[PDB]
Amino acid sequence: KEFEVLSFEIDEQALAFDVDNIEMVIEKSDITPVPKSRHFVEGVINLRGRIIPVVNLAKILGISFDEQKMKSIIVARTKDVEVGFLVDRVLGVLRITENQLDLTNVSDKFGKKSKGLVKTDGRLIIYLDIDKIIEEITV
Amino acid sequence: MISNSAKDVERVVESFQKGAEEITSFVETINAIAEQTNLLALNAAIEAARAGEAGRGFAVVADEIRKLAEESQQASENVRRVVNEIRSIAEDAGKVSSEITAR
Amino acid sequence: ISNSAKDVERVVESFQKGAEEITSFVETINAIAEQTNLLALNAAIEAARAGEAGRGFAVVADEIRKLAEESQQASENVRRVVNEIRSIAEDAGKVSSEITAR
Amino acid sequence: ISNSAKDVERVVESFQKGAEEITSFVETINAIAEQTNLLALNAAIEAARAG
Amino acid sequence: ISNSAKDVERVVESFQKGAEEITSFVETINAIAEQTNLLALNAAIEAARAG
Repeated sequence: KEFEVLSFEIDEQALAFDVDNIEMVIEKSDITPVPKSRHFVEGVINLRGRIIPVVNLAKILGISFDEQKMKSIIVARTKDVEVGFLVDRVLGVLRITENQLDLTNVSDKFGKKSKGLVKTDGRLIIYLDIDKIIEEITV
Repeated sequence: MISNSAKDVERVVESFQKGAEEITSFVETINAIAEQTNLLALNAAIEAARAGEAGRGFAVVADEIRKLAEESQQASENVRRVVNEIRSIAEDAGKVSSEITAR
Repeated sequence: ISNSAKDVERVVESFQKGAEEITSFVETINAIAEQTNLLALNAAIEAARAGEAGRGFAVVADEIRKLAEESQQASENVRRVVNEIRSIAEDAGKVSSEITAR
Repeated sequence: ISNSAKDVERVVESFQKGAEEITSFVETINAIAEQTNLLALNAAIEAARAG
Repeated sequence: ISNSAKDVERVVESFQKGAEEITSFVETINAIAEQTNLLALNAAIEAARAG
């Protein structure tokens, strides 16, 4: 299968999840505070007439990050919920080949909510599982 | 006559220190426009790719618009380095224009 | 004042060459912006042919077209200042050497 | 006539600006016509395919 | 040397005139090439969308 994913970075590390679960992408501006909210969330924004929660991806994966550097909110779309992810730069749509996709889950510490790792001669594009990431926020 | 000629140095020096900030505010504007056009083109490209078969012909054009937008973003980051060089050569000249005017 | 004038010759040549060097970016940005306008128009003139299916693609194309025609205006204001700066660069030729001669 | 000849320097300067204002309209008319040409070509490359 | 320098004044003017004639060919070549570019883009922007 030829998978189409959205490529984007955090802290000099490439990441990506499918285009199937994308609403659009925007640049950060003031995020409305919600009182007594979970620590891995920034707040809420109004996007296309809907109230989208703005999650901080790196606090879900447990990876190192620098908060000021981030400025791109990637709005996702699942059947359960629609959620924005604050990150660094974005590339766009990257067609990946099944031949170059490794499925090992013990390679790095966030490998269980990662669907795999795309091998390449540039920065290694890690394939996430949107599903298991939304499954984390609702517990 | 070296008086009148050095006063005409201050005409060139303050006209170039004004022309630095002039072009700088116009380049900050062509930067803003380019990176916003890049983001608008990228949104089109992603939403079109998501749309599948009928989205494809639009995604091709959208990515070609994005290519010219990121060539305009590159062009804006080069015309800025030279306007910031022109700035330095204009401001760093005013310490010499005030020395020839004093002497 | 003659050795303080040699600092001015160094500046005036960096301005004379710097005004030919910035002019290639006036030409280049104008060209790209006028191409981006025609390309955005080429998308606009056919996203409207897709009706309800083209809806949000004709809205984005519009704001791309409108932004790219503002890139032309900003470029026309850089052209205006670069021409003024280029003519001052050549004018400064006189003031520069009329000191070290006197 | 020393003052009447200074009026001519002012006229010749108003000519130099007056030909630069018509050159911005040459650019404007030319630009509009090249867009109109491209629009007519986008129609021609498909009306000639439309039997 | 006075009559041979008048032959140089003829040359220096023929350089100035020959460089205004060669500049009109720079204008022409740019024009044809920039249209050739735009025509090739008009074919590319739809031949890639013609499967």
